[PDB]
Amino acid sequence: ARGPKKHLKRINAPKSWMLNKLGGIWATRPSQGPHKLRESLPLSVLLKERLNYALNGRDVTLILNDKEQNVFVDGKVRRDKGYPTGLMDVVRIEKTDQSFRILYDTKGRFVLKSLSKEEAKYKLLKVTAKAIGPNQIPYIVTHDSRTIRFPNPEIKIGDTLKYDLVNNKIENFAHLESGNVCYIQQGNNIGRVGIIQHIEKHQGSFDICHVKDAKGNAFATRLGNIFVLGQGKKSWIELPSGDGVRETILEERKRKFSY
Amino acid sequence: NQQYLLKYEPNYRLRKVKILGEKPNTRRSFKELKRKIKRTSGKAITKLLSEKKGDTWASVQSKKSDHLKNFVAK
Amino acid sequence: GISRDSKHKRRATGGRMPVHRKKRAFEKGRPISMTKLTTQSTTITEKRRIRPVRVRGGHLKFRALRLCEGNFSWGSENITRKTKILDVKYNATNNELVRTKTLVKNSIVEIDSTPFREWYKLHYGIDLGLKKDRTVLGNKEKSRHVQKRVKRTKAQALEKNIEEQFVSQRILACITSRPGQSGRADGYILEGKELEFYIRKLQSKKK
Amino acid sequence: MDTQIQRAYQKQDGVFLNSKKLLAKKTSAGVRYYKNIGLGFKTPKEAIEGTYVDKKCPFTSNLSIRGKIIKGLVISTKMNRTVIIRRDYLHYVRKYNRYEKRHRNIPVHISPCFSVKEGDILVAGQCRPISKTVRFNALQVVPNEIIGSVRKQFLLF
Amino acid sequence: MGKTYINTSKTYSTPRRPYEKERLDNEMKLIGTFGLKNKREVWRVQMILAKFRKAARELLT
RNA sequence: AACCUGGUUGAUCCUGCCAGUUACAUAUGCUUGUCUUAAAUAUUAACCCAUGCAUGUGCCAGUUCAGUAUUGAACAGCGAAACUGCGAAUGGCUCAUUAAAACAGUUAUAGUUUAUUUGAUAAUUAAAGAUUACAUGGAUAACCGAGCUAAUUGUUGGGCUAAUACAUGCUUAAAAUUCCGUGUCCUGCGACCGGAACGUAUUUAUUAGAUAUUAGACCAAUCGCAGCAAUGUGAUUGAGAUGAAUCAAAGUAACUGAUCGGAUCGAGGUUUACCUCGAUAAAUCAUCUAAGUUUCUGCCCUAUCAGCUCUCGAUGGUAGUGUAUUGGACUACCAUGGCAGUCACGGGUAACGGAGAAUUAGGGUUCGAUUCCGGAGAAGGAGCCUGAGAAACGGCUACUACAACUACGGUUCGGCAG
RNA sequence: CAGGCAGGUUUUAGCCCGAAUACAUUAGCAUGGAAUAAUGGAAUAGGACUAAGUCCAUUUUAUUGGUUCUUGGAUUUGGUAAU
Ligand SMILES: [Mg+2]
Ligand SMILES: [Mg+2]
Ligand SMILES: [Mg+2]
Ligand SMILES: [Mg+2]
Ligand SMILES: [Mg+2]
Ligand SMILES: [Mg+2]
Ligand SMILES: [Mg+2]
Ligand SMILES: [Mg+2]
Ligand SMILES: [Mg+2]
Ligand SMILES: [Mg+2]
Ligand SMILES: [Mg+2]
Ligand SMILES: [Mg+2]
Ligand SMILES: [Mg+2]
Ligand SMILES: [Mg+2]
Ligand SMILES: [Mg+2]
Ligand SMILES: [Mg+2]
Ligand SMILES: [Mg+2]
Ligand SMILES: [Mg+2]
Ligand SMILES: [Mg+2]
Repeated sequence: ARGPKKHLKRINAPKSWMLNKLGGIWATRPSQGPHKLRESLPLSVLLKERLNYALNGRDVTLILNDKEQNVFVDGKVRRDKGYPTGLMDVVRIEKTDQSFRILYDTKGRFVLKSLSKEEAKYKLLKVTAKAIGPNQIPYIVTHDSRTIRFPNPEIKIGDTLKYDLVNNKIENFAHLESGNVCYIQQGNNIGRVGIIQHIEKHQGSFDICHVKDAKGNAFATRLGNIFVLGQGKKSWIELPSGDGVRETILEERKRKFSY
Repeated sequence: NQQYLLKYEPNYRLRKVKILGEKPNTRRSFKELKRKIKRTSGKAITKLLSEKKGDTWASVQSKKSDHLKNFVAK
Repeated sequence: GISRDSKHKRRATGGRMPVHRKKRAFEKGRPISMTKLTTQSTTITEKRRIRPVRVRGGHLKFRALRLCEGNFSWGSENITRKTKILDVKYNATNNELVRTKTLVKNSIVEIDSTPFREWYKLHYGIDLGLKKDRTVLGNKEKSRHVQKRVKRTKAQALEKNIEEQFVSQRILACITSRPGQSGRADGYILEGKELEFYIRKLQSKKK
Repeated sequence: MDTQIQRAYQKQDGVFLNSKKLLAKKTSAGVRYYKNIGLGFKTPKEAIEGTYVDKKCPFTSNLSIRGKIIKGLVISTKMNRTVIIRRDYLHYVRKYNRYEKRHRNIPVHISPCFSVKEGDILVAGQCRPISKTVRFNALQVVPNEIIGSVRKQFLLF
Repeated sequence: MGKTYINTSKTYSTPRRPYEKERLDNEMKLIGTFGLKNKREVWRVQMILAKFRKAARELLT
């Protein structure tokens, strides 16, 4: 192909953005950042269609360009129409001191969870890779594309850390092993939260995992899609749509219109 | 603050309250100046530019500003 | 646009194979770069010449066209000094490369023993010049000179082939570097397995 | 003198020890490149105490194996350390609701270690492109007997 | 540059037999009973009734 | 709505077709009051083209002695040119080519490149040289002025000054490690002493990375932990990552030095010694993005296509080239293979493949130029500059056929499948 | 048609609720399985299980030897089994 793509089509932009089909023809294309294209929510989407603080396109252009700084992502200022806010992030709306979790539904739509000045401090990080680099030093990396220097050594590659944004400090981690709580970042099963049952590795190039939860449903997904929302039953963050558990179309009806 | 309203609202909503004014036909001429300029050396270009249909943003502001001082009330 | 697309071939079953794509730029194929030697400036003044080529990523790749000095390492001892290469002999790939003293990654050549001779002398007290004067030590045997012994006694049984080499001034070694790629020419000094062998190619080659 | 020269003009290893080994004049000097692709595969005894210098081997080289792993019958023994395996599968036919027979032929590389034979089942791994066709290396060989035509032989192995 | 995306759909249904004595008779007796205007309308209705039964059968399966 | 009816006889019962019947596509005839919605030179020429537009861009934060306004006396508002920097390789149109090729669903990259982004990381500026770092050097647009041609975003030529352009460059850690001196003591290449090397990267050679799947024992030697020795002790601390590494990190030896290690820019504060938040340049690792190449499986007619590929590659092995890297991708040498009736090879296709579209009891039949995706191409064909990125093509070079101007010397920012 | 909105100002500088779901055959992956179907195991013999002996190879024992030993493999023998 000519070179590298550079736009994005209304029609082609992820169902996670709950986008306007009739809308236009395009859609703000996520900027190369911390999260992958599909797994992200560009700010313009976050304020216009989400919060609804903005509206028309120029509305954003003001907000992120205005010399006041109205948007914060993980304790930092952002002024990019399409910064890819990803899973388990913390976004603050300066002018109102609003704090949000970037989390998927139970139906897989990006949801905004309101946090208390309390959780707004800690953010959950999942461990990408772990190896030693320059001059005998250990480095850990998080999905959030965080690069960590001198990390606690009791941390295996597929771990989950709790991060104190305020001090850029770590605390209480927890690997994925039979008996923990987890969130699935993507898949025919995303947005779910349950107890890890067991992890059968097949090495041939793809390991799998099982899970249980509230109504004790059986879940199946690939490791790469498991995010440890916590150690031993206690979750670490407040979940959207009540608990991370979806209902039969049948259970939804009976709960709402009670059929 | 009407002083906020004046900074945020769109240029088109302002001419609507009869505060900003006109919306003259830029297209045609701008396309024609491109014509000449694209074919000249700085010397004249500057001169030409001193003739492209008005309505600078710098101009939009001074007019926005005037509504600012001259208005006060409620 | 000397390309290298595998399209101008014939699939397994030798039937010609179709094309709809003009040669695309990423199938680049740069002009070969034969590499000669200045161990004979009879004409060639400018000793060594290396031209840098602008490669993909944006990097540069230095290309060796003409040379005269490379770097070599003595396997056994773990020594490595920059020396002057002499004449190329037996290129394996083809004998023409030898006829044009061209430098292939694996071209077997000769070098100046000087740096190695100089070193083997300082660390063992053995010059390797014609056999008789063999050693050259100190006058008094009380202090640190006691080490040149300890090492020398390490039954430095340097193959009967390594020995002859030094004295003759010439040294056998093969190269390990793409001149047309990095611009340099580095090689290891020949020994045991291959030495014995490559030499054979040379004994029988001429005889 | 044989495994080394044998026509070709030299045959070392990836781990250039050799001649230098004469430095460790006491322990074991005769080192050869040792490896283990793992993936639930035993490393051939013959592979270790061999004199063979095959760079295209999965135990004697920096040749990896990844993803696709195959089992198929062998067709030909000719070619230098390369063999053709034939796989026999059925294809379904939407309309008639039935199947037909079909066979894909595969270029496989064989490290000297295991000994070939024509008409035996073989296990190939997914190794990087080694040539126009080759893209599979043998990792586990099972000897088998077929009395005659290898072509006639068709087994949903 | 025309790229519509709204959706089509025909409310109609043409009948196979174009001159069924018995069928036309009902369509007219119907148009006169419900103050209809054209035979179309009548088919518009049949077509609707269809979607229901086709979905009933689909579910009974 | 799983329906059918007319026509072979003087009548009859049959196969059987023609016909009707139906839907849907472009065409077209006649006829047209509303509202909502809307395709639209694809087919026949991927045939040709006037004309106009279709790609440009500047902040508080790369250069303003233009001009305005009589403005911090170096310059501070607005604000063109012009040197700088990015972009121009997105999109938009088209389907001519193209049947395991492209495509799709899958897989690999331990065989690779990726400007812009996000996270992190740098104590040592190499030698010779040279040397200011309170910081270096030289030149040129814009401008002033002279000029050529019938001619175009042609350009000669003289004079003037700035950069994140260009060019050149200053920067004390200790320890450790390695090696050297006929240095002391002692014999362990041991200890103290003195000298030398020492960032990173580049290029090789070599040492060790202890497949924490994998228990232990005795005598000798070495080894290391106490150690003057004696005698011991102890074999322990250890082991980031993978299914797997000639991985990650590391020791020694030397090579290149065209890798990097900031001679740059704001604003807000504040009685000092300055302070605070930013811009931007740029190296490596990640990261994002995308791209090469790749595993497996699947395509319409056709043998009045059966043997095909192999003088130069056809199949495999060797060594090298070359590339971003793998590879016969190309060279050389060697072996003779590779495919096929489970249809090779060859030919046709008004054939770009999918997602899908029309009718449908079930099974099927026929289409997919055409909003999504992937591919290919820009008059045909080859070549290339530049760049992180295209063989680009709203960039360049030559040929074939053409389009525009001419004072016939020569010229064109000449390619509407936008 | 169809868009995916919208519902209540009588808590209105705010309230309630939505953007669900299914099908996706062909080839690949994980996985439960007893039928049909194909395929296979001990017939030259040899196999099987077990004990000992011997030989080759080998992990942890600091490391190198030498023994031993664990662990694989090779044989000979004897025992067991409705061989
Ligand atoms: Mg952007
Ligand atoms: Mg893997
Ligand atoms: Mg305007
Ligand atoms: Mg670069
Ligand atoms: Mg049969
Ligand atoms: Mg008759
Ligand atoms: Mg009649
Ligand atoms: Mg008759
Ligand atoms: Mg008919
Ligand atoms: Mg294929
Ligand atoms: Mg001048
Ligand atoms: Mg010292
Ligand atoms: Mg100031
Ligand atoms: Mg090679
Ligand atoms: Mg054909
Ligand atoms: Mg078709
Ligand atoms: Mg397209
Ligand atoms: Mg592709
Ligand atoms: Mg047109």
